[PDB]
Amino acid sequence: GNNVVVLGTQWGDEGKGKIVDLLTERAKYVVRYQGGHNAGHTLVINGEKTVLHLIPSGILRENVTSIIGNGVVLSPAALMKEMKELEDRGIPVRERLLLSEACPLILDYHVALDNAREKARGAKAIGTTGRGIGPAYEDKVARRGLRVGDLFDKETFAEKLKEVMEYHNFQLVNYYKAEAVDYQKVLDDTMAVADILTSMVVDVSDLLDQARQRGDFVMFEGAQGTLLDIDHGTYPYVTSSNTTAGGVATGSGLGPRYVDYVLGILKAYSTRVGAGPFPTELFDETGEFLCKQGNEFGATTGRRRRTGWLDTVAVRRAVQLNSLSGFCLTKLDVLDGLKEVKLCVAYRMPDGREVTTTPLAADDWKGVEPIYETMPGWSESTFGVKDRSGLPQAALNYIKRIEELTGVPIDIISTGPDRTETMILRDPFDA
Amino acid sequence: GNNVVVLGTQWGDEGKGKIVDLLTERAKYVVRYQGGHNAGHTLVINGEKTVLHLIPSGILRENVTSIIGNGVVLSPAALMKEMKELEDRGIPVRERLLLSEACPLILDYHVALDNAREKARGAKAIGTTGRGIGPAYEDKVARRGLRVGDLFDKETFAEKLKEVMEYHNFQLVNYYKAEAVDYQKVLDDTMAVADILTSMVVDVSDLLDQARQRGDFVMFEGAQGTLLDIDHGTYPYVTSSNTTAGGVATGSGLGPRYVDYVLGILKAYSTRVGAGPFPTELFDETGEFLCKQGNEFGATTGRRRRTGWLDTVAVRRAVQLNSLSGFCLTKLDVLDGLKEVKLCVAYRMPDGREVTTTPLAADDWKGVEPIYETMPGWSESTFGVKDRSGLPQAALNYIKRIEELTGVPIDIISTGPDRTETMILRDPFDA
Ligand SMILES: O=C(O)[C@H](CCCN1C(=O)N[C@@]2(O[C@H](COP(=O)(O)O)[C@@H](O)[C@H]2O)C1=O)N(O)CO
Ligand SMILES: O=C(O)[C@H](CCCN1C(=O)N[C@@]2(O[C@H](COP(=O)(O)O)[C@@H](O)[C@H]2O)C1=O)N(O)CO
Ligand SMILES: Nc1nc2c(ncn2[C@@H]2O[C@H](COP(=O)(O)OP(=O)(O)O)[C@@H](O)[C@H]2O)c(=O)[nH]1
Ligand SMILES: Nc1nc2c(ncn2[C@@H]2O[C@H](COP(=O)(O)OP(=O)(O)O)[C@@H](O)[C@H]2O)c(=O)[nH]1
Ligand SMILES: [Mg+2]
Ligand SMILES: [Mg+2]
Repeated sequence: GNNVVVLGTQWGDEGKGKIVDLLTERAKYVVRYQGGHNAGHTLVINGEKTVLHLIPSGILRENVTSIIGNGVVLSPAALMKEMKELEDRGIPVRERLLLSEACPLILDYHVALDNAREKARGAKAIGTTGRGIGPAYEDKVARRGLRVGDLFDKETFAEKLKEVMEYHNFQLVNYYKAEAVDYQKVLDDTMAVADILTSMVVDVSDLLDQARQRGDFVMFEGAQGTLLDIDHGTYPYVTSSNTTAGGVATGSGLGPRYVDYVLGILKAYSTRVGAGPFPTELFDETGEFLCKQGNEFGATTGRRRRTGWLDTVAVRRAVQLNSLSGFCLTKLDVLDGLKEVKLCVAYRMPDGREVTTTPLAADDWKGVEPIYETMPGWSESTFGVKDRSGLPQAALNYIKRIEELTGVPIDIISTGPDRTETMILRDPFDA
Repeated sequence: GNNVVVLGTQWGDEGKGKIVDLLTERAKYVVRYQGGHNAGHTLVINGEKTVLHLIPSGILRENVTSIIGNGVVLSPAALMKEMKELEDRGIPVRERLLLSEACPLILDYHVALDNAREKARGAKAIGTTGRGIGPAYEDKVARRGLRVGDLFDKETFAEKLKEVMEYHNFQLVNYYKAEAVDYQKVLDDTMAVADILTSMVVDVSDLLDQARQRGDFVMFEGAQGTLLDIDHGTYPYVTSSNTTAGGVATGSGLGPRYVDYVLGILKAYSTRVGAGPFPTELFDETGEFLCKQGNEFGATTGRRRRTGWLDTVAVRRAVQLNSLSGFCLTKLDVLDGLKEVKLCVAYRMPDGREVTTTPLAADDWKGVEPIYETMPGWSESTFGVKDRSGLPQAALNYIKRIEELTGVPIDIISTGPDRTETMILRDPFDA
């Protein structure tokens, strides 16, 4: 298929960035359609490590035009810092990055509000990345927020910003008893980069429609993961955007009937960083092992991630919400050496019932217990292996079982962080 | 196709409800996926008129199960009133209506906030329907809002509601200098119907996936119109939800790859009710004529709608955002008698450029002027005509021109309000 979507089937950090960089060899465009700079996608080419946050993962390739769709909430400060660090590494960002004028802006008061609300939550804190993501989406839905297009008229932008900030400062000071945000600082900072942002503007929707008609290869890079979806995720312990495949359309302008192949990124075990339900969470030595061997630490905040076994019940939910075409199993190599590997196949509900579907809201996960299926591990190393043949039999059975429990084929298996430490059993573009 | 989506290509009130009722003869399910009770969809069967707002338009048919997906923001008070009025007319609503526990709730403070914000806007007022839609979507995105699922634990629901209302009352009283909302009134009212709402709950996402696998016919009924989209519409003069086809997935749980046919409802002329850009808006006698002959008055608020000529530039945008498969032309019959009919084919920008694409944000429409193409009308009546043969040649040319300028076929033509005053040139389910 020409239009391929890459997204996380779990709670983020499944290894989307790597797969995007690897697959954009044959793509003309790569599009981010939701989230903002809370995302941290790691790329490792020949040992060199790049960590992107806002800029699409196809930025290192000269043949690809990277696009930030309207679904993304843009921090002008975050972008400039990312653009700079990349330009210093020989990446002509400005030559390959385009963006939507419909993208809402994340300004200082948004970050302030984020911290304030989280402090007001106390123990019930969501555990946001503190980047002002949620507040920026609120201003959008409330129809009071500023977008990239507003930068086009600096006179009226100052009028609009003045009004919005008046509203937010009142609540910051009066309700949250916090420090007000300086209007002039924000006005100066933003205006000091307005021309750079507006020069990269393009009608993303029309462009994507033309690419579709020309048969160009387009890749949509997802942020966060399915269970963090604002609608279908573990509310309220979720991100404020739709992380599921439907977000591709609302966040880029591409008609849903043009999504050809949806590739779900699936890690061999599970992780979650921030508050919220997590049935297969390990607290023992095997947990510390997965964390240590997997190097599980937030690429954006540095928080150590929670680890656990693969949950096929939750994954099956990701299969249906996204109409997954195939999977890309990652971090198989971290499972090396373990005596046995488990995989949750059902949930025991607090009332005694054994279910095979997930609850929705966070409160409904409260007493859920995972029902495992134990499988033999392998001591042999699978790291860097680029052929099924190099995989121990136990690894192959583990892979086949996942396919069995899921009903979706694993088309790509990743065995290391480097771009080349992979094995594409099937290319989504060819399929 | 089995999964058919019906939505408005303009600014709402194109005649979606009628088409839904008419096409659900062969459907098992009908799903609302966004909006709330701001919608007013009229159905006329054998002269009897039904106006639904929240309940899907397939409610009059015994063979269809009506579903309110998670994308809909539900007013418990609006639902009860609608359910009652229908049950009095011999419609066993409770027997055929199911709903998502993920639907956010619209309570009294939401309506209060809506009125307050609109008064604070003054001249720049959006012109909302005052049903608390926007505020309810904000609470959702802010992750502080209550959902149907919360009604399941009345003890903790009172705790949650208390917190949220504390927040909103402070701003209502202190910032907006308005009247506070009584917590007990809300708590009593809501709790007085909790058991009715929770008894209708179903895991919509899983259900839709099963229907897909069984090959059941499913129809998605859209609310509002494309240009009112929160992302792609004339921001900030828009509704707070995604009215475009991508909203089908985020608002129901259905994977985007399963959308088979997207039918766009297209009125023969244009209307808009509320503030905002409208290039083809007529202010003369022809405008008053379209309004009068079309009976253009808000089905929800009673506001008289603004009228104008059909805008193919704006419609072409709706074609791409939704990946439209075909159109359903409605109200052709209102054009009867007119000497000539125009249809905007391009825009003259304030700087002199002639463009064929629409601007995005409302501020960018400011000086846009429509460039028409005049066509001969017809004095002969087309009302109730159920065969192309009964259509005057000028009508057929008008229809063919629209197809020419759009590149999308008109598969259904409506010639009157009654269910039977139609002509299906092609059924989306068979196509
Ligand atoms: O916390 C970090 O450092 C991130 C986590 C990435 C996934 N992720 C988010 O981007 N946001 C998260 O979703 C929830 C809402 O946070 P926010 O509103 O900031 O997006 C929190 O759990 C927050 O941690 C969330 O889980 N890195 O792992 C990403 O490389
Ligand atoms: O105003 C009415 O009586 C409605 C208008 C239906 C279309 N429509 C909406 O439902 N909302 C509208 O979108 C904008 C935002 O309003 P709201 O936030 O309440 O949805 C306003 O222009 C509002 O009028 C809008 O244009 N009826 O025509 C529907 O039968
Ligand atoms: N061992 C191992 N590490 C991997 C593999 N694929 C990706 N990674 C690493 O796992 C981490 C994935 O988390 P992150 O960078 O946040 O990924 P993303 O945000 O989902 O794209 C990165 O540090 C990668 O270098 C793999 O197959 N094996
Ligand atoms: N004359 C005429 N009226 C129609 C036709 N189709 C629908 N209508 C009427 O047009 C109005 C459509 O607006 P509304 O009821 O808000 O439709 P919806 O909300 O888009 O489904 C209704 O009052 C219908 O009875 C048609 O083909 N001809
Ligand atoms: Mg990450
Ligand atoms: Mg209506």
